[PDB]
Amino acid sequence: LLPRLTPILKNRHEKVQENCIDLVGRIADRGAEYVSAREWMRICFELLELLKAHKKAIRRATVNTFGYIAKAIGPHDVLATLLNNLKVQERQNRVCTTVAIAIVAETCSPFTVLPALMNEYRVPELNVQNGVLKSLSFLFEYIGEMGKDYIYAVTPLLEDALMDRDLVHRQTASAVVQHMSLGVYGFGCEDSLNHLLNYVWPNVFETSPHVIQAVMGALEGLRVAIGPCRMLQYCLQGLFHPARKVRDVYWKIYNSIYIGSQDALIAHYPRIYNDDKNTYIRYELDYIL
Amino acid sequence: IFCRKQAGVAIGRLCEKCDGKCVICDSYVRPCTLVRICDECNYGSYQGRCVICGGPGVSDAYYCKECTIQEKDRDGCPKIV
Amino acid sequence: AAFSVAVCRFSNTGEDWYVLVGVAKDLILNPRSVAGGFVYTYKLVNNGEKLEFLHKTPVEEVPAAIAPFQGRVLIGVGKLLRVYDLGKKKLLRKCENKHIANYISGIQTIGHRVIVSDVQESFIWVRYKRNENQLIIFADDTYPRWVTTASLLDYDTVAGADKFGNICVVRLPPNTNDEVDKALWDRGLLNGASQKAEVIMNYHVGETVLSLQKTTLIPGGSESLVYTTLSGGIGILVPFTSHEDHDFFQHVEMHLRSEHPPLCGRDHLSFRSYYFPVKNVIDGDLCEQFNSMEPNKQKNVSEELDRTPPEVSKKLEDIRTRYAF
Amino acid sequence: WDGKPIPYWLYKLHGLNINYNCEICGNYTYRGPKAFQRHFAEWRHAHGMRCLGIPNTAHFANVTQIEDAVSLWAKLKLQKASERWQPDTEEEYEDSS
Amino acid sequence: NRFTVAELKQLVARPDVVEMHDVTAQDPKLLVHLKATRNSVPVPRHWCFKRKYLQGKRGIEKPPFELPDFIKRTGIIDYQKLHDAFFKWQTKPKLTIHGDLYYEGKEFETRLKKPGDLSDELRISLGMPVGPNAHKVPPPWLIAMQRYGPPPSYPNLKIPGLNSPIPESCSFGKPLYGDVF
Amino acid sequence: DATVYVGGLDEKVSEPLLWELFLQAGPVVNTHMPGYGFVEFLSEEDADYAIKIMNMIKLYGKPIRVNK
Amino acid sequence: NKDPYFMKNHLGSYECKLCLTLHNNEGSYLAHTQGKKHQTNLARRAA
Amino acid sequence: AAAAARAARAAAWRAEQAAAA
Amino acid sequence: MFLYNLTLQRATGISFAIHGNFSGTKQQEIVVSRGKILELLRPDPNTGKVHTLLTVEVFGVIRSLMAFRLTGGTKDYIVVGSDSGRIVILEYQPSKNMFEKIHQETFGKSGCRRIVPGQFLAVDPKGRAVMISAIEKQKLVYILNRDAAARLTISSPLEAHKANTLVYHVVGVDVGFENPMFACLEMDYEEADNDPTGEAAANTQQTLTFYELDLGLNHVVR
Amino acid sequence: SKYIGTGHADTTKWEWLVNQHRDSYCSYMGHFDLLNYFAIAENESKARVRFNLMEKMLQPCGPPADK
RNA sequence: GAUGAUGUCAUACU
RNA sequence: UAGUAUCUGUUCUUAUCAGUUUAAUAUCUGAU
Ligand SMILES: *C[C@]1(O)C[C@@](C)(OC)O[C@H](/C=C/C(C)=C/C[C@@H]2O[C@H](C)[C@H](NC(=O)/C=C\[C@H](C)OC(C)=O)C[C@@H]2C)[C@H]1O
Ligand SMILES: [Zn+2]
Ligand SMILES: [Zn+2]
Ligand SMILES: [Zn+2]
Ligand SMILES: [Zn+2]
Ligand SMILES: [Zn+2]
Repeated sequence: LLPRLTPILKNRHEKVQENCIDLVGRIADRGAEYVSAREWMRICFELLELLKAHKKAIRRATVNTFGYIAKAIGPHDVLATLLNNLKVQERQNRVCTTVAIAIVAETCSPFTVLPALMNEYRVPELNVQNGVLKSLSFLFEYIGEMGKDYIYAVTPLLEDALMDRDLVHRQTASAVVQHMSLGVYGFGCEDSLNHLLNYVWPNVFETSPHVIQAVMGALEGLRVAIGPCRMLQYCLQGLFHPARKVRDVYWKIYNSIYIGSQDALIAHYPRIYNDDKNTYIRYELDYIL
Repeated sequence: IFCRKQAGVAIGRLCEKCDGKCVICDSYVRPCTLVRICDECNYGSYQGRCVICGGPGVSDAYYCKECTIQEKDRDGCPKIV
Repeated sequence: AAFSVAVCRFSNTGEDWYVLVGVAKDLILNPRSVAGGFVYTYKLVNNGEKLEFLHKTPVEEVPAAIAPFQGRVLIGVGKLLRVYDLGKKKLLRKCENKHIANYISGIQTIGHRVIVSDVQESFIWVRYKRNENQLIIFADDTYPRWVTTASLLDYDTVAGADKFGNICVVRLPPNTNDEVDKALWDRGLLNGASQKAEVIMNYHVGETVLSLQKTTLIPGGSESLVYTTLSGGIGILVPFTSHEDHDFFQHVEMHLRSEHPPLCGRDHLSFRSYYFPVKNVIDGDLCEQFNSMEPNKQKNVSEELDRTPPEVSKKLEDIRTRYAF
Repeated sequence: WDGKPIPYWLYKLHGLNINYNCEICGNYTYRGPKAFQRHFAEWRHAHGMRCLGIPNTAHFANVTQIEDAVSLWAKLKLQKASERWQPDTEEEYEDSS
Repeated sequence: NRFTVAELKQLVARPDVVEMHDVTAQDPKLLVHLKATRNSVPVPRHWCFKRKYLQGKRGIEKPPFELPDFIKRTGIIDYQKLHDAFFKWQTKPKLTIHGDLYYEGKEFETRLKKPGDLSDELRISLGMPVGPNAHKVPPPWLIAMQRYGPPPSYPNLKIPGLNSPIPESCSFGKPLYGDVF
Repeated sequence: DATVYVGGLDEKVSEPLLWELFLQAGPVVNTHMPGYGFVEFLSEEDADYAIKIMNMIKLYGKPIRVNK
Repeated sequence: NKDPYFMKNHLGSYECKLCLTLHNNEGSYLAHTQGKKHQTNLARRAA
Repeated sequence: AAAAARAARAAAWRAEQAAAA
Repeated sequence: MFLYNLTLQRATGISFAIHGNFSGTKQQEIVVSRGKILELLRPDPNTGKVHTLLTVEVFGVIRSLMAFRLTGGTKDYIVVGSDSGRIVILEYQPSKNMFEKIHQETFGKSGCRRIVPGQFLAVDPKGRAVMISAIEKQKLVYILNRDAAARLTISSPLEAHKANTLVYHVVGVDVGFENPMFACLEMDYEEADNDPTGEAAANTQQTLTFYELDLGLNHVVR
Repeated sequence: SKYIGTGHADTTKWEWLVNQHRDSYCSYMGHFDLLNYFAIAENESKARVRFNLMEKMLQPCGPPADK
């Protein structure tokens, strides 16, 4: 039945595509015994391109079916093919490959993906490292809460990437930090994110718009995950810094924190003493029964 | 580039090209909260149109899970002008 | 205006129980302008049934926290942490520390360590040596918390509350050298001590907590952290005894966050992460709404847990009955 | 200007056109702000603070005048003696009941 | 209108955090007071630099990537070994406190660094064999630590021949609440 | 001088090796490798004790001439 | 080449430790070698 | 190569998934 | 160390209390706000006792609470302004003994903020319109009506905003069957912000403001 | 920028702390238990406390400074 | 030990 | 397609103050 279904995947009509992909997915879910691994790899290769379809139903079916196949067959061979694709593409379908890696991580277990993914990161070709970082960013954004047991595992690579000389690395690593912090929000990963915050913070004076944009997105995700009090603690020194550029940056960050966390900041403002003209002490909070 | 007026009872829509996309952050992962738009952006011939391109709407627009976590669904009508 | 009270013995005096009452003199709250302070001492005569006025030691600030300490007493006079000993006509200041930031509101004591609550800053750990009579600050926590009260769990872990309606639990990390001892060259990490206390729990109650206690309400159960709130409510915090129970209740709380949203439209996760993010607690106020939820929604929630809704209700009642009720 | 003459853009970029005088270094003139903040931990300012009886901690960085340095040292020593708890405890100074 | 840095250090109660540029702010007293706030991590230094915070880290070569030891122990075909690596040997890496930012020379600075016993390579460079002996495994600097008494900066360490016995020197020298199980 | 300059130590001896060698006499607050080296300890008396102790330490035929 | 200053970093480019410089390919490094900076740095290292 | 051991790797993955469940 | 939170006794202090026919019958019931807990109480007319019919933990600060009844209707709905940034209209179902979220209109960010409304709440006595309002700058009017199926329809919020203005208290005006009017006490703090002499704060007098709402013209006029 | 209480590189200390105090007062009037605490400290009704905080909203830090 | 700024270069990546 | 980055080349009196501006330089404008 299945080899007969294999040539139908290149049909251009969305109904045939959706139905055949769903059929292949159910076959891979509950009856993959009777099909060899090579045929499933062929199906995966044909399926990879359909992740960028305009119709959301075919994309959803493709995600489900790729997940079923990845759950059915081992992770190693399909993951090896995907990492090979990741290194040899450097084009638009690389993000397709990135989505497929995330699907494998969400459907199968991520401890079957992270070792091989990080060992491939040691090759010094740079563009492969940017691909690994983008794959990690989308992987964490896609798996969400499931990533809570893998923050420590990817913490050293992120330390390396956030301090690397290449600024594209900093931007994509900040994207990883944002997706991570938003995915593990409320599950006790405050210390690892605080550590990564110490590497994300010094890039707030970067001039490239896509980079400072990624930094601000990382800072907003970190405001959600670690809390506004820590972000305000990082902010208070430069709010009235002599340099106007420092004041611009830090007041932008303060504006983001304040818009996101106005009522919480009440508990986090520093003690500002009175002077000879004005009263700056919030005396009500100094009441003790 | 965002309208950012006070949203009302009108439900934002997406076209067939962007079905499932988050209007704030462009992510396709985990839609969460239904999009509401201002009344002016849904008035007259504008009803049911895509909140990104103004073309025909075929599905309901959603904020992604990350945007609702960061309360980016409370900033006003996200119709792009 | 009395603001603190304690009962203690003394080393120079015999088995008499002394009641020390801290009193602010002519304190105006807004703006804050205190005219001094006093500490009354009473001998608690007639077997805990009568107070006799023995003496009254004047102090400069409000003695807002009085605590017994190794046969002597600890008084928080404003931002001053004073080890006092009972004298004949007054109280003898035997030691003093003044590295406390703003204003002492509470003093805890277990072993040699003294845990001091600031009115705005967090808990400060003080190592007291009986030799050399020194109150050496060796640890603190890196969050401004308007702490109402504190409590002790063991030698390393301190629970505490907030003026805004939060409960935090902080713990000293392992292998911290407590035998620390010029002051100009030596500096802390960030305007404090060289060692910092990590937070291992944070949870927004929503109603301001003014009392915490590690007790056991029913005999034969197990110890738990009881808090009482200013809105009239009493709650409890229960440690998890296994990984599988924690995983199950985590999944139950995750499902009841989505399939049973709160009535006012507030996100429950963001409500419990109001001032500081939620950490290492599972809110059973939402998990106990599983029994009041609709039965089709009950089995729809419980089918992902691979358990019947009677089994989920049995586990929810078992975590309430194996601890205090 | 070391050995061969430095380029004039290097001269303007480092800030060597602006000179700072330190009285603690015997009215020494330092060219460039980075070298001026570099000399405060160096041996010359350390010896100048040794001649003034000042331990030369980080409190006295960016301090040039002699009178300002000794006034800062007096204030710092006063607040350090206030912060330190000298053994001035009381032991029954009114021996009556 | 601007006062001097010495005048600002005189007026404020925290003259340690006052820099040269702090007098040029719109409100210098509020600036030094906010720098005297407790848990505020320092502003990154490269606001005053001119090299974009990492463009100087060029010539010092680095290893390409180090792996965590639990993953490295897998030889990266048995996925149970990988489950054990990610769930039974997954040690927490050395994290940092919130007050410790990053700069150019942070990687190459070695403040992370055990008194009374040097390393095996350090003892080999000092001409000392590694072992439990009390004749050559203590350093030659410990000979002065026996002659002139123990060093005052290590009071809890007992020197062999001065504060520790020679045959006893084999290296030349509350329960938690709420825990699971 | 709270920082002791150790001359006679070649560049083959590592800065962590020098920090570990001076670490026995006391906790080295700072280290610098200029040929020679510099080690700044917590206290001046600890630095003087380290200079008196490690002066006879002829590490690989090189004495650590430590002076304030 | 055989010079110790030329190296391949962890990033796929080529780096001259003598000049603290990054070059995309071999031709950029050889054009840098004929430049003023590399000649002056070799003259400084000649002493 | 990997193609000869692909069936063995798939069998090992199925055995691991049976043992994990 | 992982913990688990429980509530042995809920909060018992009362922030707000309203009365009306929330069960739809002839007897009147009280809705009280215990802070983060909304309770429905039944004062018995015979024995004189008070029975707590329902307690619901709403997991948020209830900053305002006011009940309204539509024209000709026999049931009272509960309008809840909270720290969620949403205005929630609830109806008590006596059959299931629970509160049903009839309406939940999102207008602002979450938290007790200075300009996101929820602190102040007003209804029209005929139940035609409600007005949620913050302390500062921001008043929203929701016009409420019915369809043919006797349900509740809430309109889009009509902005009656006025920057640099403090709201002391808002309430509806029983004008009758005319255009619904809302009464506010307002302070104009803009003159005292830019006056360093301090004389403006001594002369910043309060304003009683009547905001009329024309239902046909669909806008709010001062 | 249109949200009251936000700031910029030219924000003065007086305006920043006035924003802080007004935000704090509105937060007290929102959070029932904060106002409860404040009404237990003094011996005033909750309505009186609300009135006092509202009167404080006009100039919570006093008149501003020149320049 | 402080490497910035610019273009006629020339070379790489989007 | 037109944006960025990296090499090469250039990078402005070892003669003095004031003003705009700058965190400070730098730049620009006048006088010796
Ligand atoms: C509104 C638009 O911006 C208009 C237009 C013309 O913009 C250029 O077209 C946009 C559509 C872009 C599409 C469809 C891009 C394809 C992308 O493919 C990559 C691989 C990503 N794929 C996924 O994330 C796939 C699956 C996910 C995990 O699951 C689901 C259910 O989505 C993202 C894009 C789809 C249009 O938006
Ligand atoms: Zn709009
Ligand atoms: Zn569209
Ligand atoms: Zn989004
Ligand atoms: Zn000097
Ligand atoms: Zn070179």
